[PDB]
Amino acid sequence: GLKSAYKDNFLIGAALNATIASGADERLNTLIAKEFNSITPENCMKWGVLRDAQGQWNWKDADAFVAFGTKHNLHMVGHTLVWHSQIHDEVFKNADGSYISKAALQKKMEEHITTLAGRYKGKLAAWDVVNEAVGDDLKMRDSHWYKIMGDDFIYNAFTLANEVDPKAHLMYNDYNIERTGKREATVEMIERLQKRGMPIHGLGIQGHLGIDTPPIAEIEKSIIAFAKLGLRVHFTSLDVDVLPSVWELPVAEVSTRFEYKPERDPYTKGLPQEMQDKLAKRYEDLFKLFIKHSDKIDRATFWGVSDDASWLNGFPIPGRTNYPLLFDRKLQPKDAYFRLLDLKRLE
Ligand SMILES: O[C@@H]1[C@@H](O)[C@H](O[C@@H]2CO[C@@H](O[C@@H]3CO[C@@H](O[C@@H]4CO[C@@H](O)[C@H](O)[C@H]4O)[C@H](O)[C@H]3O)[C@H](O)[C@H]2O)OC[C@H]1O
Ligand SMILES: O[C@@H]1[C@@H](O)[C@H](O[C@@H]2CO[C@@H](O[C@@H]3CO[C@H](O)[C@H](O)[C@H]3O)[C@H](O)[C@H]2O)OC[C@H]1O
Ligand SMILES: [Mg+2]
Repeated sequence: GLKSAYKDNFLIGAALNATIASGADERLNTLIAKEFNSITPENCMKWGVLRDAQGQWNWKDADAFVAFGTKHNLHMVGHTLVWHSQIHDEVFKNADGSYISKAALQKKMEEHITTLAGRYKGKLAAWDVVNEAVGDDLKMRDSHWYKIMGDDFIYNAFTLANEVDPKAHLMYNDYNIERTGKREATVEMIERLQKRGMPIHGLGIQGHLGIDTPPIAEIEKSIIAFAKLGLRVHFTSLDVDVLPSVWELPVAEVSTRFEYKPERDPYTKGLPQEMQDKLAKRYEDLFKLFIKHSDKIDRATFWGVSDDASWLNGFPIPGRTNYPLLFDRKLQPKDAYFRLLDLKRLE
């Protein structure tokens, strides 16, 4: 499998949803053990999923995930301690809408990280400590975290995670940092936090790619730039969106562009071979680049195992039929998978 083909290069990972991590599906258990040597929880360790609005914890799924990784001796990545998404507004706000104090929020962060990173200390090899702190306008993201705490929200999260599990490989993770602009903004942020003494070991590039964009040359500049910070580079959430893109439509469509329309969902009956070919070539191009820079890269994780489970079926448009991953809806390897193997088989 892939994990073996790529053994001398980097870990090969997959995000697992709660149904898969339950271990009920023997077909998937077999596939995962063959193909992947790292796993990430797709949702179950996110603050708002693990805890309710009153802060109460329910460990069923997160424990199942860690049990699965332990059973199969898989490298496990915690995802994610501090993030602005999938987190209750109650963490940040009084019921009247007003923000709580920086001190009150610090206490919550302290409890959350001490509890969550503590429970799995030594079991999870790595943590996404902070996710998506740079906004797409290249300023710091204007989240409640940042508005209340300033950049201490980042500094404190890493410091805390490091005190709780000193052996964990701590990462900052983000999307679109493959691209000029956000790349350099991220470098500058991390640089200044590093000079402040923040513990950080790795840099996660999500790798939510389109079938065409961004180009290999852009991703290459990112691998190089982030490695220069003395950080290990991980590709954390790989997928390739093969469906009509609505990201850059004219202003008249700004609000309607996320609506379902049949023309935006052209492959409900299957992905035609010509698109399989393009998808395979795109993955081949990407993994050629990763191999080239294997000295800088610790891991390539896919954001799912097979196409049926991909979040891209419902994002950014609900109810589409996307084909972003290496295994199809019948758990069979797609052409892309064989191209990835051949890169290694043939030297
Ligand atoms: O919650 C997080 C999500 O918000 C995040 O969504 C990402 C948002 O940005 C997306 O990147 C888009 C990709 O499309 C680009 O424009 C295309 C350029 O090529 C043209 O051929 C095409 O017509 C355009 O539409 C756009 O510049 C770029 O910003 C990214 O894919 C999403 O994943 O994902 C992470 C979540 O946690
Ligand atoms: O409506 C909710 C869904 O929107 C939710 O979907 C999950 C959203 O998060 C995705 O993972 C992120 C993908 O992008 C980046 O890589 C992030 O780092 C990831 O965390 C999941 O894949 C989706 O399943 O699920 C809950 C539902 O209530
Ligand atoms: Mg272990």
